[PDB]
Amino acid sequence: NNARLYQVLRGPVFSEKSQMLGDSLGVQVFKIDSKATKLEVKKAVELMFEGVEVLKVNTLNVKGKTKRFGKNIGRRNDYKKAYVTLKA
Amino acid sequence: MKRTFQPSVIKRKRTHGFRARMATKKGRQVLARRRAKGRHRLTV
Amino acid sequence: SKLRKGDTVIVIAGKDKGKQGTVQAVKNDRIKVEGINIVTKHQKPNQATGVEGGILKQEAFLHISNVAILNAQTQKADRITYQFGEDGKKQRVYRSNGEVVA
Amino acid sequence: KISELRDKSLEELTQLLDEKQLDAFRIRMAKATGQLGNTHEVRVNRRAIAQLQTLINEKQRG
Amino acid sequence: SRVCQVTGKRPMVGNNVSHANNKTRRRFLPNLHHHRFWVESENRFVRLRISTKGMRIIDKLGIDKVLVDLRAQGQK
RNA sequence: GAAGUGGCAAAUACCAUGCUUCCAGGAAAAGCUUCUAAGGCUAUAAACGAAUCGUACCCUAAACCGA
RNA sequence: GUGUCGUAAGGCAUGCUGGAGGUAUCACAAGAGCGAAUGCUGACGUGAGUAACGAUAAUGCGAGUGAAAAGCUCGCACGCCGGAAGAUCAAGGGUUCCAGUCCAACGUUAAUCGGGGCUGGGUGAGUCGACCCCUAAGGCGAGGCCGAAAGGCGUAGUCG
RNA sequence: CCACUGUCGUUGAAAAGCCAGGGGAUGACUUGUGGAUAGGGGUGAAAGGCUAAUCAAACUCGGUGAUAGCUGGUUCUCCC
RNA sequence: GCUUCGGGGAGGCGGCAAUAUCCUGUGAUCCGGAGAUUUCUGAAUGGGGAAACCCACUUACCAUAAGGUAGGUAUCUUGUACAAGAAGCGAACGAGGGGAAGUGAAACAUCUCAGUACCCUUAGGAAAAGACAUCAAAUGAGAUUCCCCAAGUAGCGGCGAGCGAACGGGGAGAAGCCGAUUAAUGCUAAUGUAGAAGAACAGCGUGGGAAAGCUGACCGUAGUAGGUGAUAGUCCUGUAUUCGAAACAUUAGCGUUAACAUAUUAAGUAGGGCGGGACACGAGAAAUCCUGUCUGAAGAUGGGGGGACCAUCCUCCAAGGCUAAAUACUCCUGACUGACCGAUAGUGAACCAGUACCGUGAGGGAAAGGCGAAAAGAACCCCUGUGAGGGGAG
Repeated sequence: NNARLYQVLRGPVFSEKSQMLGDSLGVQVFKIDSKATKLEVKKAVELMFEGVEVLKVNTLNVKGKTKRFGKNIGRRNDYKKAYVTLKA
Repeated sequence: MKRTFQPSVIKRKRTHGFRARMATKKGRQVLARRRAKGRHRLTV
Repeated sequence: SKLRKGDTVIVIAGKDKGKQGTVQAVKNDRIKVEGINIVTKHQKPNQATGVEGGILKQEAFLHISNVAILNAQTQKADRITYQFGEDGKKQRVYRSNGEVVA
Repeated sequence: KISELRDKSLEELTQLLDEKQLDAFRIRMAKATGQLGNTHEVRVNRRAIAQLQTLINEKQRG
Repeated sequence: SRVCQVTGKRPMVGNNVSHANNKTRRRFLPNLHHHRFWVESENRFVRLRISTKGMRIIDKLGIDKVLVDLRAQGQK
């Protein structure tokens, strides 16, 4: 439907990899739902940034790090991020 | 020299895992006994 | 709960016994009344925030039982009671005299 | 707030919920890119979406 | 299991008693046999795992009387 | 802003699931090709697609089994 | 701590410390008295600043940074491995990977360094692997057989 | 892959190793992965060997606070 | 965390644990009733599986691309390929199917331990048993269960170690029936789950601080509660006392509905042989009960029992089914209590404990409380490496 595509993109990634990729290949890096396929991401980007056409989507699951605090051992959420290529 | 443990994940989950416990009457008694003690780790 | 924010009270126990002030904040069993029970705080300066620091004199919480409502007429410490008004309004009432105001 | 949502038709509650979901994405992007000063819109937007979906269940059941 | 369908006979437990009065756990098994009982009311042989006491009950009550009580009891 | 082709040697890798031998006589099932039983297929192309999970790093080791 | 009293177990008084409780008398009840049990737990001694600092492949010097450099970075030189002590994996592990920053603890020394702390980043597949289709050994196994009960076995199958 | 001899090591670098030699090395070989056999049972080219650093009867829990004509210990004071 | 119905009336967005944006008399936070939402695993139930994963099929709708939304699809049992149930988990107590050994006997085998531990099946608030084919032997009594006696008696017993009644008396509770069943629904009544009001003290001295001291008051159907800067009936929360329910459980009474049940006097039965078991009773002179095996009546002119057995007498009618209470227990909910502990104690666990840690696993299993009344938790300066640590200041 069109009420599940609003929850596919969790937020853009701001890093040296994401900033270097944009300037050279114009590929947006996003943090996506833990259940979003490559098709859902493709259908979420083009609906929600009108005027762009996605060539490909490269997804990956990256695991959260164990960051201990105080007396406890705790881990960060795992998350999924996608590289999406837009038509030049 | 070769020591006693020599881990293997498929072998561990297949002789001590959750589904291995639940497939016998006495394995379910093991799980019930871990739960009555309140253990945070039921099965390996 | 019998003492709210803003009402004038008199402290009846502690180092400020006999002084007056208006209630600034009420916690579960502690009360903070402006003017009295002031403490000297050595505030460590920080640049991330706008607060400067220094040796600051601020009013501290004291136990809610050490203060009493100040009677507006007799100018003396009285207790507080409630009156079930037939019109359908519940108001705090001075224990001694018995008038609606505070 | 709930007062001016209880007398809305089912057609316009579903239609209104859609903007609130789309608005949720805009807050999420703006918050991550540092363009969300007042960080309390996200909470009320989430509650509003919860309120809309509560009403939708009611008007679809009764 | 090793039980009689018509009589409820199943193994009994007991003691092996020797001359020095030593006791060891034993079991007493029913005299269970497989017999094909002719049933005139159905023109068919029904084969039952029955005890020899059960055979005497069919001899006295008839297979039809026993067969309905077996069906009423359950397993048929 | 340069070159980038000749000789020789040469694997346990490839030809080779080959070949020759011997007895101790050498997985299975499916994919695949064909036949029909009850009752769509083959070529030609054009467009579009191929999901999900892993992927860092050690691994004759300071990261595994040995406190 | 001190003084004093009693045959003793022990009592009383009081200086200092302490900061919120204690208990006469007489009865009553005991988790009622510790030096030993190679007793139990914790703390701390002696040995003793002694043995040792984990392959005898090996280090020297110049700069840098730094509170501080034999050990870190860079440089020149020297030495060691090179069917490995070099590379790719599987298993196993799970962030140890990279950068910045810090040096308390950890590192058998020092440490500015680190697989240590902290904060960020990093793993992109129709073709590699898994998943998927198929089956081996071996499991489970509608019905079925057997067995006091629990259960044991087993066909079609279904997993592996 | 083994383990015949010696030195070393014996609060070890190591709860069985190192070093110098030594044996088999196309076979009754070695090895990876998965599976099977379970305690008076298993498995054993047989040493009572091995069965998770445990083996003339594993380990854990329970009967159980087994029993112990044995050993150790048994705590304030005074009077007869 | 959403909605609604109630309560409440000024603060609030759970804790470590603060900060920021804010919310709140248009009644927030908070408390109680109901509802909605409720990812995945797990009986797990669409198939599979190394739990939190992989792979599906099918119906309807939508979209046109590689999908979405809402369902359905396990197995077994009972009814006409269709409906209703069950499954699994979780304290103890009950009933039932199996059933040790250590130990004691100063050895050990009968015996004891003990029908215990354990394993297994299964129920209910209890279960079981229960109305005489029972005792008794008195002048007879009158179901079952539980307690005190009888009584450590009578007995049993390598007559050893030990085991160990009954009759009857005193109590608790009482009930006898042929449906004393189960599940819904609606009225009536009473609870329960939030709550509200709730008296009465001043002065002086000491003191950091008064509740303690001195003097004098007041309330009391409220005086030995917990706090508050030291010990408070009159400062706070409370206490005695009087009371609220929109909503939803719960208990009881009446009525209705639908599921099941509704024997008609009892033959493979009583009795007997053989082998065992239970009876306090170990074959003993062994009655009585149970039954693996083999048999097998009489059937009211009859049959069972009265501890071998016979006669007489007394008593009672098996082979159909039920039945409340007094009794057993605690995962729990409330109120209250303690010559119970107070951090090596008391739970293993006062603390982020069944944790860390150990183990392949079953499993084993710790340590660890206290500033101060209030953080007022030490601004600033000095030595040091912008470190640790300290000295001043406060």
